[PDB]
Amino acid sequence: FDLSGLILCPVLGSIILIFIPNSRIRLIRLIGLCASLITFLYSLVLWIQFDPSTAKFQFVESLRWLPYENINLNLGIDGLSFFFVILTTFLIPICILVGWSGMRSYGKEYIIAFLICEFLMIAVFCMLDLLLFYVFFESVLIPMFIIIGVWGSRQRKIKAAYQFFLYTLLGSVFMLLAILLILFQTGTADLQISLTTEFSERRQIFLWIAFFAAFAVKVPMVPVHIWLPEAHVEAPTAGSVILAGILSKLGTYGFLRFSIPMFPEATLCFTPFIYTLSAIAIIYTSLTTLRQIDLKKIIAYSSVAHMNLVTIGMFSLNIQGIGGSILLMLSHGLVLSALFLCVGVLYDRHKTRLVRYYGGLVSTMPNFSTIFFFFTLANMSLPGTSSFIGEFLISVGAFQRNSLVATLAALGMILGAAYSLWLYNRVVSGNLKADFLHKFSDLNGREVFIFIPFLVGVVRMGVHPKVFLDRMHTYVSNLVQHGKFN
Amino acid sequence: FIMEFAENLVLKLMEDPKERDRRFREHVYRVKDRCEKTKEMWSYPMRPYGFWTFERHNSQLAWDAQISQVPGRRDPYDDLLQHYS
Repeated sequence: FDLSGLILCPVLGSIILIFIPNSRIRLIRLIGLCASLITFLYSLVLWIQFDPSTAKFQFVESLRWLPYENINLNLGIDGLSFFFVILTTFLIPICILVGWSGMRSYGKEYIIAFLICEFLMIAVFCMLDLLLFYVFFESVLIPMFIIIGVWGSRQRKIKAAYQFFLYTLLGSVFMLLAILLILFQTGTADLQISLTTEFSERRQIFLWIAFFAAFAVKVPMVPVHIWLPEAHVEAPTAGSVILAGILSKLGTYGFLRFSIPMFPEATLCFTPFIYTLSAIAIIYTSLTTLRQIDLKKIIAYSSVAHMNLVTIGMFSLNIQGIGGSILLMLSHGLVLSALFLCVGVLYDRHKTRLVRYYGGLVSTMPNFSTIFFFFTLANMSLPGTSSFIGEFLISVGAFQRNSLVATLAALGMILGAAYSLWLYNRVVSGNLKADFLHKFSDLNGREVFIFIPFLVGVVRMGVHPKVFLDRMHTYVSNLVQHGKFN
Repeated sequence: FIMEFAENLVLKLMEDPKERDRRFREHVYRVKDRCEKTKEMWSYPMRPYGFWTFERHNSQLAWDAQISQVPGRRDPYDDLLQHYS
């Protein structure tokens, strides 16, 4: 039961699908789903054997990549990456389950791309080498770009893919410069040595600036968020699920893992900068979410706002703030996936995204209305939900650190309770528009089952977040204690 | 007894903390030694110190010492004296 086995599980299924004719769509679907579910169960078995007491990386595995230059492949988890590994491994089979009905048109390339993306995600999150972490960090760029371009709804998919690729490439390239500078300075790219080595204050500032640019391309900040709504709008529903609950979480993971502990003085110097960026992004993005006409754009801007709340919660360098950041990362991955699944269901039924056509879906889709109401509540961060747990812990940390930025972040509550309610009322409440839409169908068995794990996860992480919280207190404490020796 | 068996199985899973700490210490020490070794490897200049004294680089001297008696490059007085004796 090892991380190498976890990484290799998608590879075997991917190869099997590559070497199967496209005419056996039933076999392709079944084998892809079986591989995804087997990997999910394997990750759960990895969960039931995780030690939350030690601060060292648990399942460290070493492979000889380059015997010289100290770029050997190190695979390991410590508690923060672990829930992200579980989240990706759980979210991948949902993507196959979504395209189950019309998978012949998608072809086996769809499942192969998603399995390769899963392989890349597990490789990113299970990594103790800076250079290899960057390698897989930028590897994830291929499958998502191909997915968005090939399986996009309309011709704007080309522009969306171009923007996504160019932004992420620029960020990754600057990160590569910084990483190679660190390699030349220290003699190795190993995470432990990089954490235990000093850097000059000017060198710390420059390296942190490069890392911040790279990760702020991923986690949407004020100037570089405009590529995300278009990417979600033009990507398919499964691609949107992945890009919302997986890649942004990758970015914030990379930021939290390689920026805060590696450069303490630089983080302290730049802490007000990210506070003001996050407050401005939260307020502006919530307000521009209020005045939107596209469902995918609305949930994408909600993603931007909540990711900026996450990044406002990390530099609150305390247990409450960092734990809330991680918990809201997981919760927002689940909630974004669920909301994009609801919008994808609506699009698959009625091939439109404008909310002007939609209205009064209670009378025709009551199960969908209930699911949409619950997930809009989760996005709103109602108490008793994982998003509320994360948001309140983040706000507690922000108030313990800086009251002004805490209040600015808490202003997001009113705005997030506005657009969510107003969108839900538009789409679900009201009277039917028989001239626009006159044939309806409620959620079928497959979609209902797909929504089941999301509800259970949200409720379990909201009512009783003790398991998730206790699985990471040791790492959070060690991360905050890294810089000081008192 | 089901819970007891489950606890025993979980304990059979996981990793020994002592072995984990020992492996961590060994790996960190190995990485530190190898990284200082690679730094000292990179510190060497491209042009070596003794390159002007190397036999491969001083290859013209041996050939010209061998070939110094060829009439195309003979000192005239040497030819004169070898004619005289």
